[PDB]
Amino acid sequence: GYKIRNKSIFWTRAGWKNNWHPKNFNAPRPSYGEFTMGIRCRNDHHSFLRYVQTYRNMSRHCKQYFLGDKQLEETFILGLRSLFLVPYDSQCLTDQIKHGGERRFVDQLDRDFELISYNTHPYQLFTYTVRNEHLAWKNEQYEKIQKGEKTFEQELLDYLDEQVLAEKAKLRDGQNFSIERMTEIALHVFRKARAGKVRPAQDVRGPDGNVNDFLEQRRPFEHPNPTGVTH
Amino acid sequence: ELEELTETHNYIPGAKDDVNLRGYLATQFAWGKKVISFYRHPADDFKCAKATKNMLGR
Amino acid sequence: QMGFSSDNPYNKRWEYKWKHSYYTYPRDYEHTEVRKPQDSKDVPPIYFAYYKDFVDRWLPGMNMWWQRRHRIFDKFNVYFLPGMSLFFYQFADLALGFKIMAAFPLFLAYTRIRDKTLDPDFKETYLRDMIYQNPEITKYFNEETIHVLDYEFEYLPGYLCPEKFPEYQNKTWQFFNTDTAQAEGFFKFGDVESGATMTLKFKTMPIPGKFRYQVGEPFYFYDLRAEIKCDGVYKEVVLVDEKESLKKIRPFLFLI
Amino acid sequence: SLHEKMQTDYLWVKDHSQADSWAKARTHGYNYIAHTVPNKKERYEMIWRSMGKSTDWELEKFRLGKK
Amino acid sequence: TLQWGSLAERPMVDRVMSTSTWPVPYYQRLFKAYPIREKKDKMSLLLSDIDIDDTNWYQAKDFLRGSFRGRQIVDYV
Amino acid sequence: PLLQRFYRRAAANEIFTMEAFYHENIENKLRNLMRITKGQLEYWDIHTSYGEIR
Amino acid sequence: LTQYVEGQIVNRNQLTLKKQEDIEQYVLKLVRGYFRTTNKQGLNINSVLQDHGLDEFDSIELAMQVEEDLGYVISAETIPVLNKVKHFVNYINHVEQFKAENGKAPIA
Amino acid sequence: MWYKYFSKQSWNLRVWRKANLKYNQDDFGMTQPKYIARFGDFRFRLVRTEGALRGCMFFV
Amino acid sequence: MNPIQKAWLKILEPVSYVINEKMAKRTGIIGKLGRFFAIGPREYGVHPINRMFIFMNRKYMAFQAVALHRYSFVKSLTHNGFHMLRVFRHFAFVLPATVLAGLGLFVYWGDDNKCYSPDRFPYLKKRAGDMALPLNSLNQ
Amino acid sequence: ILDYLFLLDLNDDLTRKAVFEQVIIFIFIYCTMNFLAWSTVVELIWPTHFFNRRHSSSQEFIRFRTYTEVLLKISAYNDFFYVLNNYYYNQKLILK
Amino acid sequence: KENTGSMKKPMAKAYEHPYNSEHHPLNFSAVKIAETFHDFIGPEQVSPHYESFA
Amino acid sequence: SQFVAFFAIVFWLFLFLYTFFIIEKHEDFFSKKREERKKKLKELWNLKN
Amino acid sequence: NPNTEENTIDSDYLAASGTVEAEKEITSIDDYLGLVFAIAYVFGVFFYVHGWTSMLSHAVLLLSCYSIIIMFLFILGMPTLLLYDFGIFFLAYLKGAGK
Amino acid sequence: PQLWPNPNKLRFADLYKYQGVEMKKINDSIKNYKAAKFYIG
Ligand SMILES: CCCCCCCCCCCCCCCCCC(=O)OC[C@H](COP(=O)([O-])OCC(O)COP(=O)([O-])OC[C@@H](COC(=O)CCCCCCCCCCCCCCCCC)OC(=O)CCCCCCCCCCCCCCCCC)OC(=O)CCCCCCCCCCCCCCCCC
Ligand SMILES: CCCCCCCCCCCCCCCCCC(=O)OC[C@H](COP(=O)([O-])OCC(O)COP(=O)([O-])OC[C@@H](COC(=O)CCCCCCCCCCCCCCCCC)OC(=O)CCCCCCCCCCCCCCCCC)OC(=O)CCCCCCCCCCCCCCCCC
Ligand SMILES: CCCCCCCCCCCCCCCCCC(=O)OC[C@H](COP(=O)([O-])OCC(O)COP(=O)([O-])OC[C@@H](COC(=O)CCCCCCCCCCCCCCCCC)OC(=O)CCCCCCCCCCCCCCCCC)OC(=O)CCCCCCCCCCCCCCCCC
Ligand SMILES: CCCCCCCCCCCCCCCCCC(=O)OC[C@H](COP(=O)([O-])OCC(O)COP(=O)([O-])OC[C@@H](COC(=O)CCCCCCCCCCCCCCCCC)OC(=O)CCCCCCCCCCCCCCCCC)OC(=O)CCCCCCCCCCCCCCCCC
Ligand SMILES: CCCCCCCCCCCCCCCCCC(=O)OC[C@H](COP(=O)([O-])OCC[N+](C)(C)C)OC(=O)CCCCCCCCCCCCCCCCC
Ligand SMILES: CCCCCCCCCCCCCCCCCC(=O)OC[C@H](COP(=O)([O-])OCC[N+](C)(C)C)OC(=O)CCCCCCCCCCCCCCCCC
Ligand SMILES: COC1=C(OC)C(=O)C(C/C=C(\C)CC/C=C(\C)CC/C=C(\C)CC/C=C(\C)CC/C=C(\C)CC/C=C(/C)CC/C=C(\C)CCC=C(C)C)=C(C)C1=O
Ligand SMILES: Nc1ncnc2c1ncn2[C@@H]1O[C@H](COP(=O)(O)OP(=O)(O)OP(=O)(O)O)[C@@H](O)[C@H]1O
Ligand SMILES: [Mg+2]
Repeated sequence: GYKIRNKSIFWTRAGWKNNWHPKNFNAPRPSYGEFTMGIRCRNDHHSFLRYVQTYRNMSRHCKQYFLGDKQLEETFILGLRSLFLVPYDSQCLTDQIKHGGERRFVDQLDRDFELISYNTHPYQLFTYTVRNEHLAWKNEQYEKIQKGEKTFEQELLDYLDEQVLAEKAKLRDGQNFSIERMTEIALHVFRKARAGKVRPAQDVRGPDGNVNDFLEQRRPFEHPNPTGVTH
Repeated sequence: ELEELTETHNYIPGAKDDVNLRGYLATQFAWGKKVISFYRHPADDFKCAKATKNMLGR
Repeated sequence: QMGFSSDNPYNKRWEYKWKHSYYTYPRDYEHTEVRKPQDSKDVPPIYFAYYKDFVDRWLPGMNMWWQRRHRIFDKFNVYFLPGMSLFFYQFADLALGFKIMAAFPLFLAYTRIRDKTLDPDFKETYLRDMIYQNPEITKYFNEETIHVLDYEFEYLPGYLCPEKFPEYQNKTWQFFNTDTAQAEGFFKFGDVESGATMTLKFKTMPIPGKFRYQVGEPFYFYDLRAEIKCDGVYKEVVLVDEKESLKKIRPFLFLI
Repeated sequence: SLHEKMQTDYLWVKDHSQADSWAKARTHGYNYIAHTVPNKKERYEMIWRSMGKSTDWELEKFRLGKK
Repeated sequence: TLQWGSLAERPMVDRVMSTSTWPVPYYQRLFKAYPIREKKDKMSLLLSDIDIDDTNWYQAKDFLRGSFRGRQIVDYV
Repeated sequence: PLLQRFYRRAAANEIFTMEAFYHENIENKLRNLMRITKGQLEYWDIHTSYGEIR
Repeated sequence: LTQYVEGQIVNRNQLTLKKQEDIEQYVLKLVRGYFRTTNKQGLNINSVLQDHGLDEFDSIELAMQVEEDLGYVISAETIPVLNKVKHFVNYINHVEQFKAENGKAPIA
Repeated sequence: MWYKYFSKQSWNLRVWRKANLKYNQDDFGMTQPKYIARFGDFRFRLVRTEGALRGCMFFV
Repeated sequence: MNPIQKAWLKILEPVSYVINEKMAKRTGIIGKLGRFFAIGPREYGVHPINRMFIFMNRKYMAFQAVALHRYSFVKSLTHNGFHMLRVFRHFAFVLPATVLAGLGLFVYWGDDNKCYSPDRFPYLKKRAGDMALPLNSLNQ
Repeated sequence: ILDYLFLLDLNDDLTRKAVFEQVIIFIFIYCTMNFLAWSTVVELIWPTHFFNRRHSSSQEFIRFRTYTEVLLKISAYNDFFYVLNNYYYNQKLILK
Repeated sequence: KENTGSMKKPMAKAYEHPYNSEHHPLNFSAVKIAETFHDFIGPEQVSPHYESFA
Repeated sequence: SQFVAFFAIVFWLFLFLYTFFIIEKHEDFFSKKREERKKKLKELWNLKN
Repeated sequence: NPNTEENTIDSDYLAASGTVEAEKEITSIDDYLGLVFAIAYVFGVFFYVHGWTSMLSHAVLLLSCYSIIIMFLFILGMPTLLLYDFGIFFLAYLKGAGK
Repeated sequence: PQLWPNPNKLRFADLYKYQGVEMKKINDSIKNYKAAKFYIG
């Protein structure tokens, strides 16, 4: 499609794609004991254990509001690890960061836990909303199954199993029913099904170039005055 | 994620993005071409200071 | 004993060392188990951030001064500096120079109280490097498998026996100090691989080094003993013996 | 190969003898820009393409050079 | 071109119609109308080019455990 | 010239194009991930025929 | 002393092992219960957790679960050394022996 | 295993009370002169450092 | 739709019956007039002033959260929490104080709300019919 | 009752300083100015975030899943996604 | 055997935050400000005419 | 000219003379984790991601 | 659309160009960013940035007259707090060892 | 689906009990007005 044409896009004064130690005039320089009288520094060697305790708190303090949902605790754990594995797998050389990446990430995670302790972190609220929307749909299926009724998801699974038999019952010259064929059969069913639903307009433009919004009503004028409520 | 950057006051654009491509496009012709360091917070200050036998910490 | 301690249950020996980046303090202390939404209090009360900074930063800081108040009750802090502050306070209205000479001995008293009430912090990295050099300890202990069960380290009160340490029988040094600046403690260690345990008892004192007026090491282990205990073997290691260490170096006797 | 073959070829990239004496546009179009025409965005693309040919698409030379 | 006409007729030159209908409405739509902030049944488009990870086998078990043959596969693996 | 403001237009005009070509750029990234996925599914097509081969 | 379990409140129970054989059976049940653990039957006393799909962060979740079941208060300085099944067993003994002699729990 | 990840290159200094104990005060500064008398010796003996002395005499 | 619109409906319930059922369809002009003054859901009934407040309330509040969420000047004095060198720590409580002062933006708007206006010259002009007076009128 | 409450007076402030009535004008302007400056800084991080999360990926590197992408995949999948997974499973893993 | 499959009763609901709503979101972003801004300026005033008003 | 000289001296130079950053580090556990983490992902890289 | 509206383009890239200079390591950008806004109405008078404040008071340069004082006081305190950060050794940080 | 309200083909009683997105916002605002009774009081 389109690729960045500038070959020097990732160049910095410090090197190629360097976002760990940008070049600045006041660069780090060494210190010599025999000549150093006093010093004021905030660096220390406590980040490793603070990285550990921070993980335990963020996990244990967020589980307070999961109500024993084991599947959510396990899903949240996978998401929590993705937040702590950022420095271990990033392109950025987190080991060469300016003034210590270890202290930087730890202090950054602490600001997240502060919000987690109050149950105000956006990832928490995002989790509650996403889960409630999920359980409502699983309960809708349960109520339909207890009534002996068939779910919309099973009607497709059953409608797709038969469509495969019809295709392989005529596919006798060959006998390699690829995953590609299996896929485009389902998509042909999904498009037909989705179009059947009364969904809000998602694409800007319909079959014509014109937009599918309620505002795309141009001339000619054929609508009369609006009518009132009926008694 | 945008709320997370705001509530943690990580309002330096592209600090938590491993490849701040938007940051390279804006600095293509900048003086002192540089991008923000990874996970840089606008409040952290790692400045130090020392006193030596010479003046100005030298 | 750790002076700076809050109601937080975890990481007691690191509470004063760890510098958190929090804007305010967490709503609840670190949980020891998963709790219920009703176990905590949503939307904490008004003026809660100011309350936490008092019970988590101010109060444990004053408990430290009160725990180690026996180290600041010297004639220099109690009589000299206050008396020097009052002599010039009677003339504070005559000029600004008296206000300064009346407040300086008070800022000086705070500095000595501040430094003397802090928990005694030795260079633990020098210690672990010392024990991991001994083959009798590395036979059962390794940094990747060692864990701390208990830690105690506190100053020794009052002047010591005036035969082992005749240095502290100095009326000039006593005028500035009421304690010795020495510390004694132990370390309960365990190894998750060998299952071994040992009690690393040690005594420390400040010593002079390589210079005339400045101290060399405020916490020098002149006695370092380890009573190692394993499945069925009991060993006693002596890394530093006091009978042989006190013949070569003597304490420093801090002034001011 | 054929791509690099013609790039290196002097004949394919060679100014005519009188090219030096000709009137030369010494701008890429960034000095006076059309801001309100419907092809506005198309104009910027031609400026970007002209700046790139001058530097072999290594725009660091433009950043370092004189404007 | 840079000479498109008068200022009053400027909003006229933007429309490009896909049909031969006359007269043609001049207004060229800028955005899509979004009156109601509806939660889209559509799945998020961020899930686009993410390499294989732990979420793939965790979700496979959840779907396999929905079948009798799948419960055997998971427990044995 | 003081081209600072122009540099901000050139980058925005370039991003305008990258957004217009989002579908193509992403579809090409998946064409390689699908290649990797299709390659791993070849091991299952071989095992399903072992019972018939035997 | 109560916790939610699938939306229902349940009273939590604390365990007292005080026996080497019961400790090995507990840790194995603990590790096998973790959803990230592989080769649950190939797990033994001398099994490295890295060989079963566990990292440093998974050793924390395991310790966090030990505090739930046994009532321990484990410090962050002790967690990063728990990298084997044998390590969880010896740590549990060191805690029980420490409380039997010193009359108090280890420093947290 | 925090000592495993501790870098010994921080041992270049021995910081205590905002002062490096590995400072050759015998060769540089107000403390280098060894011809100092009873008063000057007792003065440095109290403070141990010229930096703290100069700072206090600044306000005095 | 809002409660005030529903209140109008219960009061105009019989009026709606006369316009929409009888007049809106009788014939001729009485129809055009009844279909023009029909009663129902308001076409373009949104209130931009309400929306203007909702937008400006949200935008100004996002600014309050930034200005009020600052690191403490008091905690940075000890050099023991998160701040060793902060040469502009004395600017920490300027924006918070500036936002809290914004609560008096409307309480103290104009000169009359900052003092006792009858002791000021502009009050005399208002009582004289918004008429220009010599500057020394408060003395004579 | 104390005299400290006299500071609440503005009827007779012209007898002491007459300065409050003018300084708060600046404070209202200073707040307004910062509201426009800070709101622009903190709000305008979204274009960069919206772009990078959608165009910064490359095929020569691994794109790692975030927290949100984990929850959305496991706890926010739609019906067609559930059908397609089981449709593939039943056909190939069960029915071959 | 597969036809015999049944379903387990899932949880009734997750945690409901008592201080977060769709119209009064607890946390801040330019997304909600944009939603309120467009409610204020209203929808794009599309002209249905063949010629511009001026 | 005086505008630049003001900020280049009051802030940029003033702080370059009286403040600095240390080159010595106290903790280097990211370097060794990235190596071990890269061996855990050795197979996925073999697939060229 | 942040890629077609030049108003958000100018403000977005301008702010990004200002915050990226935190790598110059002056001090916390979260602290001194507010002073930059005040200093802008001191030297921005040359560019008429104070125009929108002409009806807000009887003095068009009111905000500029206060900002120059603000700019002076807080810059006067920057060295004072820096010495407070050095401690009692602050004289050694300046001159070094005595003679 | 087809029972969805239409502003033209609407009954009087139905409009009185519509309770659309506009009211849903107001009910959220009212939830805050009530919860602020002690703070304001
Ligand atoms: C007149 C107006 C008065 C108004 C009074 C107002 C009220 C005042 C009250 C308040 C007083 C201020 C408070 C001070 C204390 C505050 C704390 C403090 O600051 O620290 C102390 C502070 C420490 O001093 P320092 O500089 O840090 O020490 C230097 C080294 O560190 C030291 O190094 P060191 O210790 O290793 O050894 C030092 C010395 C070794 O010293 C020793 O070892 C000697 C020790 C002897 C001890 C004696 C013991 C006595 C015991 C008591 C007696 C026995 C008991 C018997 C009892 C009997 C009972 C009846 O070695 C040397 O060789 C030194 C260099 C040689 C001397 C240089 C002198 C230069 C003077 C130039 C002027 C010359 C004038 C000559 C003509 C004068 C004729 C009038 O003391 C001072 O600052 C002293 C004042 C300095 C001011 C100088 C500016 C004035 C210049 C001189 C005057 C010039 C003349 C001007 C007019 C002339 C008109 C004719
Ligand atoms: C009796 C009733 C029953 C009571 C019993 C119940 C008791 C329960 C109490 C419950 C809670 C009480 C709350 C307080 C306890 C807090 C404890 C705690 O741990 O909190 C830590 C807490 C933790 O920090 P955070 O939670 O992260 O954030 C806290 C704040 O949000 C923001 O934190 P921040 O640190 O960022 O805020 C800094 C701000 C804090 O705001 C203030 O405190 C205002 C400070 C104004 C005084 C500054 C003194 C300067 C030194 C002058 C030395 C002479 C003094 C002479 C005084 C004579 C007075 C006439 O101060 C500044 O702005 C620093 C810059 C100062 C201006 C720069 C220039 C300074 C030099 C100017 C010299 C001019 C001289 C010219 C001529 C000289 C010629 C000699 O920090 C606090 O300090 C909390 C303070 C909360 C506000 C309290 C005040 C509320 C307003 C009440 C109305 C005014 C009445 C008091 C007026 C006092 C005199 C003006
Ligand atoms: C006692 C009896 C008194 C009351 C009697 C009652 C009746 C009173 C009259 C009320 C009239 C209401 C209905 C007409 C209103 C709109 C008229 C109009 O031309 O707008 C159509 C025009 C586009 O309509 P279109 O043909 O469908 O094209 C659509 C395209 O999207 C457009 O974009 P495009 O780029 O694609 O196409 C080109 C675009 C070209 O136009 C534009 O794109 C922008 C035009 C410049 C906008 C003005 C910028 C001014 C900056 C603010 C400074 C003044 C603020 C006012 C308050 C200051 C303090 C007093 O539009 C055009 O096609 C040609 C433009 C025609 C002239 C435009 C300028 C008209 C004056 C607007 C400002 C009036 C205030 C200043 C006048 C002096 C005040 C004493 O829209 C605008 O011009 C919007 C600007 C705001 C218009 C409303 C402003 C208030 C009413 C203005 C009445 C104008 C006559 C009086 C002033 C003229 C003095 C020289
Ligand atoms: C209109 C006025 C305009 C002027 C405006 C100026 C405003 C300035 C505002 C700046 C902020 C000031 C606030 C100070 C906060 C202090 C807080 C505190 O106490 O913490 C302690 C803190 C020290 O802690 P550290 O350094 O972090 O660590 C200490 C070490 O651990 C310690 O290590 P070590 O244990 O080895 O050291 C030993 C010992 C050594 O100490 C000694 O040197 C010993 C001295 C001799 C003592 C006497 C010995 C007597 C011996 C008697 C022997 C008897 C023998 C008997 C024998 C017995 C016979 C039986 O050192 C100490 O412990 C003492 C250090 C603390 C001294 C604090 C002095 C403060 C004096 C301030 C007085 C005036 C305050 C007025 C405030 C007014 C506010 C409204 O003090 C400081 O940091 C001082 C920094 C202040 C620098 C400010 C510089 C600002 C510029 C000022 C002049 C600018 C002129 C240019 C003007 C241009 C226009 C703008
Ligand atoms: C518009 C309304 C609001 C306006 C608000 C103000 C917005 C300001 C926009 C950002 C301005 C940023 C200026 C940074 C200049 C840095 C240039 C550089 O990197 O040097 C590279 C230069 C040049 O390298 P170069 O590679 O980047 O550029 C090369 C230039 N050519 C092409 C010509 C060769 O080299 C250096 O490193 C020299 C560094 C000198 C730095 C002197 C500037 C110091 C001023 C900044 C400190 C100000 C702090 C103020 C805090 C106040 C608090 C109260
Ligand atoms: C005679 C009239 C009295 C004049 C008024 C004097 C007011 C004195 C009290 C207010 C000022 C207190 C000092 C504030 C500045 C220090 C901030 C701070 O708290 O830091 C704590 C710090 C905490 O250390 P930190 O803040 O550096 O952080 C520690 C490390 N981290 C961050 C990792 C946790 O500790 C101390 O500073 C030591 C204790 C300070 C002592 C302060 C004085 C208290 C006085 C108590 C009086 C008791 C008797 C009278 C009252 C009886 C009550 C009924
Ligand atoms: C607290 O923190 C802060 C915020 O929160 C985050 C902010 O949003 C903000 C920003 C503030 C805003 C965006 C609001 C700005 C408002 C401004 C500028 C003024 C608004 C003016 C109007 C809307 C016009 C009003 C006109 C009038 C009142 C004149 C006519 C009188 C009318 C309409 C009311 C009649 C008068 C009465 C006394 C009767 C009252 C009637 C009632 C109470 C009936 C109510 C009926 C129902 C059904 C509720 C700030 C400054 C802040 O500090
Ligand atoms: N080599 C150094 N270089 C620069 N700053 C240092 C250095 N060493 C210490 N500092 C600063 O002085 C502080 C105190 O150092 P200190 O050795 O007492 O810490 P520590 O945690 O007790 O070490 P240990 O675990 O070995 O006992 C440190 O927190 C640091 O800010
Ligand atoms: Mg120590």
